[PDB]
Amino acid sequence: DFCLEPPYTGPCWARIIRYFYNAKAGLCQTFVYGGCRAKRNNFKSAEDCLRTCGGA
Amino acid sequence: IVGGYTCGANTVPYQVSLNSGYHFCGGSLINSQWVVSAAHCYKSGIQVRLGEDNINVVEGNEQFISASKSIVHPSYNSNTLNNDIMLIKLKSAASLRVASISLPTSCASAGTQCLISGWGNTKSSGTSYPDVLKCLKAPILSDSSCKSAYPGQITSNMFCAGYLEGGKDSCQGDSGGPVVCSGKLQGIVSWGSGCAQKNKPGVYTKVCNYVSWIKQTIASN
Ligand SMILES: [Ca+2]
Repeated sequence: DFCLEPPYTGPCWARIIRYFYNAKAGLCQTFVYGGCRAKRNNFKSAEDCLRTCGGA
Repeated sequence: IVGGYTCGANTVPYQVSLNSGYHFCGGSLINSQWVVSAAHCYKSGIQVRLGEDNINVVEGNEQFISASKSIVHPSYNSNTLNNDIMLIKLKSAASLRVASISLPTSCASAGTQCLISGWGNTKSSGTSYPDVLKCLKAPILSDSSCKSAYPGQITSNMFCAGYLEGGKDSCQGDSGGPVVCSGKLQGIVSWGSGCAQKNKPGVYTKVCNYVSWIKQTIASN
């Protein structure tokens, strides 16, 4: 379950704010994504995040 | 920029900030209407901010100009990160604090000292984004050592720069920024392994290999 995976910034050096489902808190949170090699627990909005992982 | 120094207000006139509600990447002004940055910095709704020092407060010298077009290199590979270069056309020309940087006539050699600038994180182990622009002098490293630091990951379009000891490097928020050597734009901040680690120098897009594509692309757009 990718929704249980921790956020992955990746090797690139951009500072792009994305969302990830934090199963411990039961909500989607923001994290800094570097710009490349995103994993699946990486969303552009909280709604997308809740729709895909909400309640995992 | 980890381990660098405050450049000084508008001392790096070709440095731009790519803003999408917040600073997410840097870039270089190569002419009044064009900016060069990294392909992984591609985003919709980009606003380019020029004449910036403290990116958090308006100080007068700024020019915010929306991007009209964003051209990512046709061969950019998001998996291998090869061809990590992108051109952004400004909606209107900038009034040249704000100046363009020259493209390179030839590739730079290992040992060459270069200036790397950006508003990225300044802490290797932690987080601290500066208000003002940070600068860092770092030498270009040999293709051999670069390839030793990143086994089977370096292509002919990338070069390493920095220090093996660690402590001085680019970091989150510096992507797309300039690596200027001898007054010419030689690199684009691209990727690394964390920040300022270590035996893990930063990896940059080798601009000298794209000069023709850049010139022809700017002219026909
Ligand atoms: Ca400002």
